[PDB]
Amino acid sequence: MKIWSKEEVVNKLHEIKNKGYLSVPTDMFRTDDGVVGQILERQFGVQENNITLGDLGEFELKGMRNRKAKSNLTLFHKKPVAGQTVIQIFNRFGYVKPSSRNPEVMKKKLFTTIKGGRLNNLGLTLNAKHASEINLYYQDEYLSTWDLNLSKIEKLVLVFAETIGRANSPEEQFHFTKAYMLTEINDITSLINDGVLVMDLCIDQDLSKSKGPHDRGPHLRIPISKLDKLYRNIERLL
DNA sequence: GTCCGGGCG
DNA sequence: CGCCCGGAC
Repeated sequence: MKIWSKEEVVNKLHEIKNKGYLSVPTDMFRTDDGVVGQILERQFGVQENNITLGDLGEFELKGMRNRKAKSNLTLFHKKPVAGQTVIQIFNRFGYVKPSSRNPEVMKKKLFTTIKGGRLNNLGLTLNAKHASEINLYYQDEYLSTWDLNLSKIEKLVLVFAETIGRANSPEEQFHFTKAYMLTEINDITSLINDGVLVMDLCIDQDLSKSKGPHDRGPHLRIPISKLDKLYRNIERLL
């Protein structure tokens, strides 16, 4: 592994921006929301991976399309350490509904965002005692517990991309024009309980096939506009 | 299974 | 917010 210095990342970010609109290699394309991150990684010599640690060693690289109304930032994924498994949660709380990409394909899905401080429409809520104990409830019924390690996200290099082309098309292109370094992470307990940091469940299954469901891992997520509640130091790198 | 990379109206 | 995907090993 290469552990990057800040100077080397800043130099690399400038190089990337200066290239302008980058394409999706034919070998990489797979109708994938995450291609923005795949491209940003490849520009940094980071190959596709499922390693837990920050992919630049001292930093973790995150790429996002510069949408006017942005999706939340996915920080990392983590299964519960205790209680109901995610598939058990899917079995119970999942629902049968056509694929949103191909309406001729029926899925069972659980795509839900769970927050502390309130119940969502499925009745699900979080209560954090500490970062090491975040509890999932259905109403007053305990379900599962997460113990989250945030070492991968201690230092983020967040990079925003302007786009041309239709979203998730082969012809989509990305110009990385802005980047921030976020460091000095706060404790997440309050952030869970105040509804700032959220957990997404993202599980689905093609019910015409005899595959099991695809659990993409419970996502810890944060809106970009609340990153200042998670990190006390934000630096404009690009 | 358990992580990685990210979306929409 | 309710709701949503593509991968790796």
